[PDB]
Amino acid sequence: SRVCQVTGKRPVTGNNRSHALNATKRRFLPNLHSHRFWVESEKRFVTLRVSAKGMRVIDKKGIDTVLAELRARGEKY
Amino acid sequence: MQVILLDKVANLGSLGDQVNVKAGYARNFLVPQGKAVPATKKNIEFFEARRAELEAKLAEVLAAANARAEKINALETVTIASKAGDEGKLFGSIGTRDIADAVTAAGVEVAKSEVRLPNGVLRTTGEHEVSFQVHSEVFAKVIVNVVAE
RNA sequence: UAAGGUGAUAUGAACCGUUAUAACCGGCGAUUUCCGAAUGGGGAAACCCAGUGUGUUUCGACACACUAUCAUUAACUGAAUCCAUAGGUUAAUGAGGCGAACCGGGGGAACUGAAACAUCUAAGUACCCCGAGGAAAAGAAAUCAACCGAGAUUCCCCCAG
RNA sequence: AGGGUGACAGCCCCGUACACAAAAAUGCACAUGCUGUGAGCUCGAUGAGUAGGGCGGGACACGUGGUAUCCUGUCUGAAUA
RNA sequence: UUUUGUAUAAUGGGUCAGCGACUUAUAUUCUGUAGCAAGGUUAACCGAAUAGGGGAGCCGAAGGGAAACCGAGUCUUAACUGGGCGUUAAGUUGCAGGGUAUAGACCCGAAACCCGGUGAUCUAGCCAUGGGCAGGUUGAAGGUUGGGUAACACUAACUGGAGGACCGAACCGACUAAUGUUGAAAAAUUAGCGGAUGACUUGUGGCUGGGGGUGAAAGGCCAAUCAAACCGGGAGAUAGCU
RNA sequence: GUUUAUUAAAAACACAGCACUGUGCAAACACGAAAGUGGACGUAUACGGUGUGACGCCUGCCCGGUGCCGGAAGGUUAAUU
RNA sequence: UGAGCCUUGAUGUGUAGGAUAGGUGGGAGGCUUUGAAGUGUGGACGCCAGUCUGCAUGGAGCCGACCUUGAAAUACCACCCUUUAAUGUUUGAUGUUCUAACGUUGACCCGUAAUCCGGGUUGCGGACAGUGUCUGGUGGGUAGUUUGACUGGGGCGGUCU
RNA sequence: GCUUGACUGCGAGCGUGACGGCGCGAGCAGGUGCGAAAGCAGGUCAUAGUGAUCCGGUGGUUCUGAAUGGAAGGGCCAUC
RNA sequence: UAUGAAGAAGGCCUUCGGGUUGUAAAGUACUUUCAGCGGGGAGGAAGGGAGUAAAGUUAAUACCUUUGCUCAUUGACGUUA
RNA sequence: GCAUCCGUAGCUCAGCUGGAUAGAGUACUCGGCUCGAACCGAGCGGUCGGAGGUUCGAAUCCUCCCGGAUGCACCA
Ligand SMILES: [Mg+2]
Ligand SMILES: [Mg+2]
Ligand SMILES: [Mg+2]
Ligand SMILES: [Mg+2]
Ligand SMILES: [Mg+2]
Ligand SMILES: [Mg+2]
Ligand SMILES: [Mg+2]
Ligand SMILES: [Mg+2]
Ligand SMILES: [Mg+2]
Ligand SMILES: [Mg+2]
Ligand SMILES: [Mg+2]
Ligand SMILES: [Mg+2]
Ligand SMILES: [Mg+2]
Ligand SMILES: [Mg+2]
Ligand SMILES: [Mg+2]
Ligand SMILES: [Mg+2]
Ligand SMILES: [Mg+2]
Ligand SMILES: [Mg+2]
Ligand SMILES: [Mg+2]
Ligand SMILES: [Mg+2]
Ligand SMILES: [Mg+2]
Ligand SMILES: [Mg+2]
Ligand SMILES: [Mg+2]
Ligand SMILES: [Mg+2]
Ligand SMILES: [Mg+2]
Ligand SMILES: [Mg+2]
Ligand SMILES: [Mg+2]
Ligand SMILES: [Mg+2]
Ligand SMILES: [Mg+2]
Ligand SMILES: [Mg+2]
Ligand SMILES: [Mg+2]
Ligand SMILES: [Mg+2]
Ligand SMILES: [Mg+2]
Ligand SMILES: [Mg+2]
Ligand SMILES: [Mg+2]
Ligand SMILES: [Mg+2]
Ligand SMILES: [Mg+2]
Ligand SMILES: [Mg+2]
Repeated sequence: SRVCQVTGKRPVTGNNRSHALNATKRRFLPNLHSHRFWVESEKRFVTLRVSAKGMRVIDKKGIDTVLAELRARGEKY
Repeated sequence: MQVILLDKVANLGSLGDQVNVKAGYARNFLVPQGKAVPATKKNIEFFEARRAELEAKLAEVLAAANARAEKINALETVTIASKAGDEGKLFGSIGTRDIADAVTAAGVEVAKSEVRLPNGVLRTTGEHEVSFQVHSEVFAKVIVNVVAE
């Protein structure tokens, strides 16, 4: 499903407004993208389904550190 | 996306130069090909250590350069036994090989490659100034003489 | 605990007991067919069809045991592809489903009211989904106060319609 | 207290008030023994793609309103005793 | 019962018996009554506990003004001789009752809206695999053999067996009329009628699910129900109507 | 041939044919939050949609209105800055 | 290739004229081997009037400057504007070429007894496409509703203060 | 002819409306105008020329200002 | 190297009008052969030596010598092409 | 409710692009010539939408309006 493997972002629901404030139910989905991340330690490419916000944290946190949390999370990368 | 260079990628600079660059460049090309590394605390310090370590190598070599220099610069004149010139004209040329052997016996080892015979090839007999390019830039100066055989 | 007793409709029959192995009551065990998470495979539930191994023999067979999937962990093997990795085979554990309400979370109406009807109300109610417990949830101040002070959370009465 | 007994029972019966009872299993609590578990003192350290912000919503009694505060789908992004 | 008006030929009722509709909770106002009285009274809670404790609070004894403020005055205004609102006048807590308010709110009754399920054993379409269509006609293309042409073309005879072809049973349809209309039957029977080798018909399975399906298209059909199925829930929806 | 099973079998629907239009194949389109499937294991001599409705003779005039198609200079104009 | 900006230079007619005086001042200063004026067309711009000025040219001259001009002058110095020529910068606009994200419902290999999927190899495409947030347009495709009353029944007509 | 009373604060007492409201009003205070003065003037011979509340805008205002000083915002006055 | 005419000036001639040098220059873009400097870098290099193991060679295959191999090798020019 | 722009022979428009003073085509008169077509050149037909600010100099720039247009907004 539409779940970020790094940040855990999932679809959320909200309202479409209008000039008359009429509210209709809608969904907000993450900006998910399948990317092949280069992991130096294994000299391999591992593909992850990440959001655009998740991509930013990978540079800041390091590719190895996030995967370590993923193994703790049991996400089965 | 700060990242530390590992080579001279295009115009980005040379090995060891943190520079701000668009994310995509390194996020998928520079790093997965190994041309550079992300500028992180651990990595940057190691590279800065590598920077200062090569600086110490430069220091040490140039330090030992002045060592050889002084060793032989201050006087330390040597003379070689060349077939009696007989009223002048020496019976042979004094080449880099022969002159290097002379200083080497004195102790200050010098390879003929380094030797640079200025303004001649030591043709006459008697005293004749010389020079040695001890380092890549440092210039020296030695007096060398010739006598009987 | 006992002089009576073999459940009921429900008699009868044939019997069992009477001073303690009748019966009855309780504790602890044993047995517990088939279907059903159903788990050897399949299936129109209570049926059909096996495989492996141990042990039996009257040489026709027979009796037990094991064989689902997933998660976790550890071994062994094992691609493209040299290592590896994916993958694969075992072995251990654990989970599966059911159940009233209460609880947390993910979704989430409309009728109705507004004397119509869009914002609003109904209502985060009904309902659906996920998870847990005997309670759950919350919880140990980046909280309030107001220049005085209070000192986690939860619940009740006020404050106050 | 009640119930039953051939019509309305304190003394007919079963009970009731009180006084007692467990081979075995089990709850609870105290004590105690093992198996883990670490108490105290000093010096440090003090939660960053986070707070905050832009956009779109939601939650706070509070419907965007001059609207604090909380949660964030999106885009950014600090200080750090 | 409803009406200006009903013996009315307006509605209701075959009869009896049973059941069947102004309630409850909370708050508020008014009346009655009881207690205390410029005071009255506690709530939660504690409590051997309908006691007692608990005065946290609530109402009242002071109002005027938007408010700051002032105060038996106050506001208005620059100011009022003014004017507005107040100042002598007992309230409060129970109990009962009359109203009001929120709840289904005196009872019964919608057509519907929304949510979650159940239905293609009927029917519609489609899919797979099987079956059925007596008998009798008409005689296409093509073919052969002649006749004709330089060769065809063309023509004749004979073979052939084409067709959403013909007549007509099974089968399938359902046009007319009569009967039937408390039916033999919640759509049929009798006598006739159309198709009847095909866009046919049928058996057994399968698939499409409700704002959806399916539809050679009638708003038809989707379990005797269809301009939005059925079942349960919201739900005692709402009903200025009877 | 088909149709209102259960008051309407028709001149209604379908029909072969005709024309317009979309569609270059990861096709258009449709069912699906999506994956995917149908279209089609087809490829413009194909497929979808629309109207007309064998055949015969024919199908004239209007682009102002409303759509559609083409153009892009100018006018106007959102988020953003 | 636009453009905000970087600095420099340069630019300036009412007329009258002293006229290449934009305006605004100070302004008898100005002037000066540093090359007196200066020759050589140095050109540009501009009134094409004129002006500064590229390197040499020669050797003491050089200049405020009345009628007029609003003003008094490219004598003069300071300060602005206009005109702006170039200069870097900062943002964009296209176009071209790449690969490395991304796409592949191209080929090949493996997982594998597999027209799924995944991995690998390769080709093609490629910073597009596609997707997310925001946003303009369109949108009976699909919803929720409105669409008055009086009235010799209603509608139509008329009326509503 | 001269002027701005088409005045400001008020208002005894009345009229007419279910109400919202509408209408009439001497006189009082402060400042005016015209008259020499008595006096008259709170628009027009009278009766039509009109639209509540909410929301928002403008000016004024020691009313308020969510710890305090401000401010925002609100209130009041004038007014759209 | 190209642009570059006001056919610069200057030179010389002059029919005193000119021409001639001559796009030559200046100027303006442009490039850095070699020579300046710096930093790399073949080839000439075959060899034998040391070892090894086998083979031929023997009384003993000791001795050798033949293979293969293994390690380390050598450039005067030469601051080489 | 603002913001911007436009207004010139009868007409259609240059605006004499922002001060050192109005142009064309068409309308019409005359003429050239010529039966009309059809052709040409002169002439005529404007105080520049109006009113305030300027300076020596504005139809042209500033203020104010009038009419027109396009924009915005927008919920008494
Ligand atoms: Mg089984
Ligand atoms: Mg309503
Ligand atoms: Mg438990
Ligand atoms: Mg912390
Ligand atoms: Mg943030
Ligand atoms: Mg927000
Ligand atoms: Mg507001
Ligand atoms: Mg509001
Ligand atoms: Mg707020
Ligand atoms: Mg009567
Ligand atoms: Mg009657
Ligand atoms: Mg009746
Ligand atoms: Mg009372
Ligand atoms: Mg009490
Ligand atoms: Mg008190
Ligand atoms: Mg008073
Ligand atoms: Mg009452
Ligand atoms: Mg009631
Ligand atoms: Mg037929
Ligand atoms: Mg027939
Ligand atoms: Mg027929
Ligand atoms: Mg039916
Ligand atoms: Mg419906
Ligand atoms: Mg129902
Ligand atoms: Mg309800
Ligand atoms: Mg009801
Ligand atoms: Mg027919
Ligand atoms: Mg019918
Ligand atoms: Mg039929
Ligand atoms: Mg019929
Ligand atoms: Mg037709
Ligand atoms: Mg047209
Ligand atoms: Mg058209
Ligand atoms: Mg509709
Ligand atoms: Mg509704
Ligand atoms: Mg009516
Ligand atoms: Mg505050
Ligand atoms: Mg060179």
